[PDB]
Amino acid sequence: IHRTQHWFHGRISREESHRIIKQQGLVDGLFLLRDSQSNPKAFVLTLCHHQKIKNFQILPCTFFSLDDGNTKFSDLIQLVDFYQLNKGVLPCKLKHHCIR
Amino acid sequence: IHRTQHWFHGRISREESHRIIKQQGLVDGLFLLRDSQSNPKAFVLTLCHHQKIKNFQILPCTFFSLDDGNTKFSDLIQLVDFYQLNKGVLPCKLKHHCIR
Repeated sequence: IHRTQHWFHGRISREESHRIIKQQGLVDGLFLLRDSQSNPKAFVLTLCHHQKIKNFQILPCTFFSLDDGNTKFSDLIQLVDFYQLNKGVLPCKLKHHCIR
Repeated sequence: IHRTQHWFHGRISREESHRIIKQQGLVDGLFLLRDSQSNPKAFVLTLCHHQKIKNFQILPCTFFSLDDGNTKFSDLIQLVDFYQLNKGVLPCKLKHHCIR
C-alpha cells in the first residue's frame, strides 16, 4: 500500500537516491524511501541534514525497524508518519519527500 | 477523529475506568482511553499491569504526548497504534482494549 506514497521511490539504487536528493537542493529534512536491492523484504531511508546524506536500513522482524528493533512499526506508512513527528535516532525529522 | 474508536470510552470518570478494567479481567495490557476529567483538551490512558491500574495523562502540545513531549503524535489513533507495538514509558504495551 506504500507504493504510491509520494516518498516511496521503489527499486532505485543508492547512487540514484543520492543524485535525486542533491538535485533537489540537499534541503534539511528532505527524504525518500526505497526498496533494498539486496533483500526483497527490506527498505532504505535516505535523508539529508546540514548538507550530509544519511542512509538507514529498515529491516523486517512481522514488523519493521531502522534501529534494530528498539522502535517497531507494522508498515512503512506508520514508520514515516512517526519519524515526521519524532527524530528518534535520525539527525532530524522527515520533513519533505523528494519528488519522484 | 478518535470519537468512534472502540478503545475510546469518552467522558467516563477515573473510578468508572478502574471498575471497567477490574470487571473485564484486570489482565496485563488491558487498556482504554478517555477524556480528561480535569483538562478539556487532554485525554487519559488507563492501563493495567501486574494487576495494578496506571493512568497516563495525554497532553496537547496540535500534537499529543504522554511522556512530557519526548514522543509526539498527531492524534490518539497514531498514539494507540504506536504503543500497541512499543512499550515506551508504559509498564507494558497496549494489548487488549476494554469493551465500551
